[PDB]
Amino acid sequence: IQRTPKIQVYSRHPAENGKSNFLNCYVSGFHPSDIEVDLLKNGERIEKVEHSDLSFSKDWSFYLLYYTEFTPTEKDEYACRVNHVTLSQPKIVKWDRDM
Amino acid sequence: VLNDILSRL
Amino acid sequence: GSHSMRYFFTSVSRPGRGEPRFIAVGYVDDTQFVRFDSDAASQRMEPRAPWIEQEGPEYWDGETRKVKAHSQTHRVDLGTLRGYYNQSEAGSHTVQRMYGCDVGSDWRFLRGYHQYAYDGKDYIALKEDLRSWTAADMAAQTTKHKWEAAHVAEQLRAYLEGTCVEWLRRYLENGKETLQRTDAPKTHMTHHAVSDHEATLRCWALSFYPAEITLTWQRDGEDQTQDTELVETRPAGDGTFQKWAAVVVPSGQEQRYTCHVQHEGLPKPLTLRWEPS
Ligand SMILES: [Zn+2]
Repeated sequence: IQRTPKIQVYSRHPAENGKSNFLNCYVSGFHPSDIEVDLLKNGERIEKVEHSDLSFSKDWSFYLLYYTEFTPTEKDEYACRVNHVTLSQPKIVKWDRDM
Repeated sequence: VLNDILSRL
Repeated sequence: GSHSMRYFFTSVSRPGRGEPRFIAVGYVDDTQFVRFDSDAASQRMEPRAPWIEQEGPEYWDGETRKVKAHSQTHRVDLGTLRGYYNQSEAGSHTVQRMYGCDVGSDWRFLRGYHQYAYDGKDYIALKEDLRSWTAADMAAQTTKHKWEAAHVAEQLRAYLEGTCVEWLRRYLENGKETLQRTDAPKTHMTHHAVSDHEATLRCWALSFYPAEITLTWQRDGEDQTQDTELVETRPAGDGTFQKWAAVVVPSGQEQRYTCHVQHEGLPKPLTLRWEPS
C-alpha cells in the first residue's frame, strides 16, 4: 500500500558562491500523495517555497518538485526535510553542490 | 483538450 | 520526432469533512500546459505554458466544465470503490486516472491510453487495440462489465484517435518555438578524490529537453556497470532536465574511462573523458 519517497536536493544551475540560484528538492516514487517537504537554511525552515502540481509515473507513484531562490556561500548549509506516512522520523538530505 | 465522456466505475 | 499529449488526474478522499482533493494536469511531451486544483481560488482550468494562453474564452469555459465533470466522476468513483472493496468511511483513499495519445514523426496516431488505479494499484486499463479492457481483479471486472454494456471504449477510441491527435497537432504548431525545439544536453566531467588512490568521475548532462536521455560508462571501450551510480533524471525547474552518472576509478587510470551521452538533440552520441591538469 505504501512507497517511500526518493529525494534529490540540488541546484538549478552549477553553484558558485555569491551567485543567485534556485534550490530544488525533487521527491518521487511515493504513495500515498500526502507529503510534507521543507527546504532548510542552517537547520531553519525557508518560508518562500513553491511546488509543482502533483503528477505521477507509469507505476502510479507520485512526484513533486519543491523550490526556492538561494545564494550559495561558504558558510551556509542547505537541506531538504521530508516527512511521509512511510517514515518513522523526518528524512533530512543535505545539499552538496557536487551532486 | 479533455475528453467529454461519461465513464463511471 | 515522436510526440504525446497526456492528462493526469488524482482525487484523494477527505473522510473527516467535505469533498475529495482533486488535481488535474495536462502535458504535451514533457511540458505541463494546463492545471486544475480543487483547493485553488480560480475554480477554473488554468494555463501553465505561454502558447496555450492564446486560446479564447470558449476553450477555457469548455476545459473548466469538463475538468469539473471529471472531478465529480472521481468523487462518485471513490464512493463506488469503497463499496466494491467493503471499506469503512473512516480512511482516506486515492483514485488516479491517466489518458492520452502518442503520434509519430509524421504526427499521425501511434498509440492511445486510458487507465485507472485505486490506492496506487492497477484497477482497469484500455488495451492497446482500444476495444477491450484489462481488469486487475473482481471489483474491476464489475466495472468492465458495465463499460462493455455502455459502448465506453467506442467513445474513448474516437477521442484518442481523433480529437486527442487533432488538438495535439494544434498545440505543437502554436507552441512550435519551444515544443518542436530539442535542447541538447550541455555536458561536463567533474573529479572528486575519495582517497589518495581512488576518485569518482561524474559525468553531467544539464539543461536538456525532452527528458529522455542515456548516460553510460565504458572502460577501455567496454561497458562498465560495476562501481557506477546513475541518478534518476530530474527537473531543473526552468522546463529543462538534468542527470549525472558516476564511476569510482583508481587514481591515475582516469583516461581509460569514457562517458557516452545519447539524446534526441544530438545527431551523434557525445563521448566525454576526464581532462587531467
Ligand atoms: Zn456501439
